[PDB]
Amino acid sequence: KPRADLDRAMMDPARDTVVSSLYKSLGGALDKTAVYDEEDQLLILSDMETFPETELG
Amino acid sequence: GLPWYRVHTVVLNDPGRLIAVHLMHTALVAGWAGSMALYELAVFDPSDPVLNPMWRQGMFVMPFMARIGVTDSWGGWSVTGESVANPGFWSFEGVALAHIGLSGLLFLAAVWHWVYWDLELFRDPRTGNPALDLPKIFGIHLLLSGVLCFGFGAFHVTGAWGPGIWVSDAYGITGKVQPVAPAWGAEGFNPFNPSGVASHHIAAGILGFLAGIFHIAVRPPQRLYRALRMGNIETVLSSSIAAVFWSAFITTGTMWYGSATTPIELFGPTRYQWDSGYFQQEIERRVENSLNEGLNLSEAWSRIPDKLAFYDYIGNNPAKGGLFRAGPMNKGDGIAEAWLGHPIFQDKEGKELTVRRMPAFFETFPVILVDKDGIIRADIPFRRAESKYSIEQVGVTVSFYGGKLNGQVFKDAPTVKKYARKAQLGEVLEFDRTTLESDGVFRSSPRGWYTFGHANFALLFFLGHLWHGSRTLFRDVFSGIGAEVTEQVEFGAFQKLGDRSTKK
Amino acid sequence: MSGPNPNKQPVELNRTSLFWGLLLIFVLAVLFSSYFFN
Amino acid sequence: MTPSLSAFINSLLLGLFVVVIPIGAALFLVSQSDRVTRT
Amino acid sequence: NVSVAAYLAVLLGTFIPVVFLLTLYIQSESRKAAET
Amino acid sequence: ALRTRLGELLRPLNSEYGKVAPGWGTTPIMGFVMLLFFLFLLIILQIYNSSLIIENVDVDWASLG
Amino acid sequence: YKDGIIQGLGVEAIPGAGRPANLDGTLVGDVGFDPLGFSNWLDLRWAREAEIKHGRVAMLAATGMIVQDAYKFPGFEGEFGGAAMMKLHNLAVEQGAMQQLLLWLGLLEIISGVPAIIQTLNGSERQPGDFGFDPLNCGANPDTLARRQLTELKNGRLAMIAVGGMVHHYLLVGRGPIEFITNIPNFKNPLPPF
Amino acid sequence: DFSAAVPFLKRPSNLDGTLAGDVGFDPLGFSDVFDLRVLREAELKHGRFAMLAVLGFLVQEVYTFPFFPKMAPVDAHDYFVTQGGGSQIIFWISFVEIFGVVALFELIQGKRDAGDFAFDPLGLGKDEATLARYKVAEIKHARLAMIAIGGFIHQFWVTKQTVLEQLGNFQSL
Ligand SMILES: CC1=C(C#C/C(C)=C/C=C/C(C)=C/C=C/C=C(C)/C=C/C=C(C)/C=C/C2=C(C)CCCC2(C)C)C(C)(C)C[C@H](O)C1
Ligand SMILES: CC1=C(C#C/C(C)=C/C=C/C(C)=C/C=C/C=C(C)/C=C/C=C(C)/C=C/C2=C(C)CCCC2(C)C)C(C)(C)C[C@H](O)C1
Ligand SMILES: CC1=CCCC(C)(C)[C@H]1/C=C/C(C)=C/C=C/C(C)=C/C=C/C=C(C)/C=C/C=C(C)/C=C/C1=C(C)CCCC1(C)C
Repeated sequence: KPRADLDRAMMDPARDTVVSSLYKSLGGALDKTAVYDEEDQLLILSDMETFPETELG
Repeated sequence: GLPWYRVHTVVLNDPGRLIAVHLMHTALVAGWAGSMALYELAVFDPSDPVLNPMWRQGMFVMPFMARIGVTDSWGGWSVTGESVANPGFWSFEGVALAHIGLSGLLFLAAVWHWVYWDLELFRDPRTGNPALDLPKIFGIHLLLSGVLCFGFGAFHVTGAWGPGIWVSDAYGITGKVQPVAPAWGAEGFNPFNPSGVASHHIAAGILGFLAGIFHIAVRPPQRLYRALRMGNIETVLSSSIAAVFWSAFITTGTMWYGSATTPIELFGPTRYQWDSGYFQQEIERRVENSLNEGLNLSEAWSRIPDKLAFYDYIGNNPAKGGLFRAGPMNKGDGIAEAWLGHPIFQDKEGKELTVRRMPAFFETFPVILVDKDGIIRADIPFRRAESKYSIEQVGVTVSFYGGKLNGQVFKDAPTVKKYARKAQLGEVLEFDRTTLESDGVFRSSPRGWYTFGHANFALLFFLGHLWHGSRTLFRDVFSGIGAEVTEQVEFGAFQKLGDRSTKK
Repeated sequence: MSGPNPNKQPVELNRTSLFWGLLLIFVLAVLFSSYFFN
Repeated sequence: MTPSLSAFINSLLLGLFVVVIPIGAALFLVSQSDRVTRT
Repeated sequence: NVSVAAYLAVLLGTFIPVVFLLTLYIQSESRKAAET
Repeated sequence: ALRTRLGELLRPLNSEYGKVAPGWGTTPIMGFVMLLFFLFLLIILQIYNSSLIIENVDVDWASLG
Repeated sequence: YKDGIIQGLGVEAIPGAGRPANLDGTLVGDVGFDPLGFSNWLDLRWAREAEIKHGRVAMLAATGMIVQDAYKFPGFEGEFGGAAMMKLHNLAVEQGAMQQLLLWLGLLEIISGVPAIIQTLNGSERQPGDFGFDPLNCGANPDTLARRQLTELKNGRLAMIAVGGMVHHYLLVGRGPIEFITNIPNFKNPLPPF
Repeated sequence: DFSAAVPFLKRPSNLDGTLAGDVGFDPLGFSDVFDLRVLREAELKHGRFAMLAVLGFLVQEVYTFPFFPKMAPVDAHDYFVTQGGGSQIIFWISFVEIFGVVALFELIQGKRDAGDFAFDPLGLGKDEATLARYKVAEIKHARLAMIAIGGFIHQFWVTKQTVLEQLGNFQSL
């Protein structure tokens, strides 16, 4: 299993190798994924608008 | 209220009842498998595997049971024609009863998951709403499917722990379940090589296991999460339907064109074996090889097996049936009793004549006899037309070699016309008509019915995939559009279409 | 827990839909009866 | 290496360097050149 | 002549969806009637 | 929401709804794998179509022997 | 020598034109000659490494072209015969020399150039084409080092062009380099089996 | 800080040089991703297996037990597949490495040095300078024998003759 305390902030990109770059490309050291989407992605909009009634009508 | 076509959307955000309805569907499918197997066992006749095999009797799930090992029955018979003293539990009846019991267990599980829908597992620890972590669920399921595929291909197909799969020869004479060693070269991509099945399942199981590890380990990118709407389960439905109808097209093609996974001793011959004269060429080659050994025509044609001559017949062509000619193939031309032998047609001068075979396109074909050059020397008039090359005029005589009528020569015109009509269809056979009251119109094999059903199902699931992709990518405007559309639809109002920040 | 499921929704079918469904099923039966029988 | 396999590899190379590379390169150049003011 | 067990096909395939639609309509009408 | 033994066992396997990798993540390598899969499907399709003939690969019923 | 009159801003090939913006006369061999705009979309580290590697491989190739046509090691001339150029490749593949060479050179490339490629593209201090291979301490002086760099680059260009020329010479006539230069007329050509 | 062994490559960030044989050689960079302690455990165990295997090849070529039949070492493998001695050998290797799994788990937890089973029955290494020298010698011999065992097996596979037999009459093909 890949090591702990690995992140793409302390690891110098200038010292990258084949395996290290392949690990970065395959989503390794993803400790920055604490962000969530924060979008409902099932929210159907319900902002109905009422048309004003005219005198003709 | 909900319309009738949206009644199942109540389990869209209810994971427990989604699992419950999936369990109910699985129970229904397993119960159909069991009941279909029981019915087919009730209507199957295992007495003559040569001239009345399972594809002549309309067996649909029996070929799939016999494809990967299950060939014996508790009645003491096998589909290969042999006798089994000790059948074991995994016979056709054992598989059917196992499917029935599995259906019952899945039904009870569906009941439990419908009643106990509010499990704490289905609720997000961060928000508390009922949610499913679909990427990690996909990782788990991909890992499970990789393990299952690798196990199937490494133990079941190879015979390391399992029966193997059905392997036949090039002409469907001697087929049985054998262990299959995988082929890791380019010959594993030969679709008629059964070693490709084992090698494919091993390699794909390994790759799926690795990909499942990756998908459990790694979260999706934010761009792909927003683009594919991975928080919505309808994108999973859309992509699954897409993959399912892709697979249905693949199986439709491999069933119609034939492969090692669709042997002709279980699903019957293909139409391209009749179009190319496959069995006819093989039979002619064998007869020529026997004639080169000093034998006469009777001994050469008597050496041809009845199975091989039965394959060279247009009533076994899957492209000769009808959409509403329901039932087994024996409900059509009848139940085959014996091979009458190869007819050779000779005129008054002794020149041999061959009746031109009926193509698969033609419901009716005119009976014409050609010589070795290809010139019409005799024929049958349409129904009552005045004739020039009729059978009565040329004096065509037919002599049969091999089969039941071996050595007999028929010289009377009605019999010669009857046998020319029969030889138009390929090899002349004897059919039984009073057992099932066969009407006399050709019917399709399980190969053709499978191809029809699955081609139509794939075509309809293409529409289903389009519908669910549309409902996924357009979830926000499901009930209609608002007043924010009028500014976007003005031509040239924005530089980029649909982007409010690119206003001119 | 075992009780009020929040996803319970009523199902409707107005008379227009009923008549359309009846017409569809009866016309389909009229169309396919000749082919099922033969 | 059959003639059909060589033709398949050459078809992949020709497809790349005739369709994919030129269209993608022109798309990249025109997208970098003709940009959108997001002010 | 005419194949049997097609009467079952025609009549059941006519009845069952008709049954489903009639049940839906009556259920909806009674829910509307109790809504009042 | 009732808590069960199996539910508590499987809870960490369903606990990261909405958790995403920032940016483009692994999309380029995903596209590379998709390109390889497209090439593989093309190869096997042209083999099954007999538009791609390979040595010792006879797409025929007669190859069964 | 790096003087500003053989490379840099001063001298400028295809005169009367403008130098590319990326080609700022900093690297070795910059004479302002980049038509077709290859310096705008391509990384100069990758291109410089490719040029150096191609030039060195072509130097070794051309020296092999010259030497193989004049002297052959004992043992190979009995296995291969008088074959050379485009025939030595196809016989050496079936013999075992070419497969061994491919394996060893590929292993050397995998364990040397690929990590070097990654590091020099990610921003290491290693210049493209620099492996630090300096036995006998040749070119320890920086001015001599720049002279050697420019000479290596120009001779690599010459070697690439010469290797292409000799390959086409054998593909047309069917003779090796010294045999082609001593048999100038285009008549009496042998069979050039590819 | 470039690598001491490879002058054009940077020194790997996880190879500080405290380990035995740590010269900075890691082009592909397996130490950047996987744990260095587990990698050194695997390296040392591969090397110990290879050293025992090379010594075994030499001894088996020069002397076979009289109650065993006389043959080459490589094709004896199938003979002991059939006979059952190889099953015993792998059985006891598996029995030792069942506890090897626990040792590896303790290595993961960081309560054990890499390749350190504390197996010094004769008390050869007790001084720290001698211990470091022995560690360096052990890792160098492990690497050399890891190469050498594959050399022996492949030379027997291509020449159909053993090691000292091939050194007897050097047949080239
Ligand atoms: C395929 C095959 C094989 C092979 C092979 C081999 C060995 C293939 C090798 C092919 C090579 C090396 C081709 C190189 C051509 C170089 C050219 C045209 C340079 C042109 C320079 C120009 C135009 C300069 C232009 C210029 C520019 C830029 C501007 C300034 C002016 C000027 C300097 C004139 C084998 C051996 C495996 C055998 C197999 O059975 C068949
Ligand atoms: C399968 C099988 C069996 C078997 C078997 C077995 C055990 C097979 C074992 C095969 C092995 C161990 C092969 C090892 C090869 C090592 C190589 C090529 C290292 C090269 C290192 C190099 C080039 C270093 C290069 C270098 C580097 C990078 C660093 C420094 C510079 C330089 C020195 C140049 C049997 C016998 C049991 C029988 C069974 O019935 C079938
Ligand atoms: C006509 C038609 C419409 C258009 C398509 C198409 C032309 C293909 C055609 C297809 C129609 C379809 C979809 C037919 C579906 C048929 C199905 C799902 C049949 C399945 C029946 C299920 C059965 C028996 C289940 C039996 C299980 C039982 C007792 C279990 C009992 C038990 C339980 C409940 C508890 C444990 C103990 C035990 C004994 C196991």
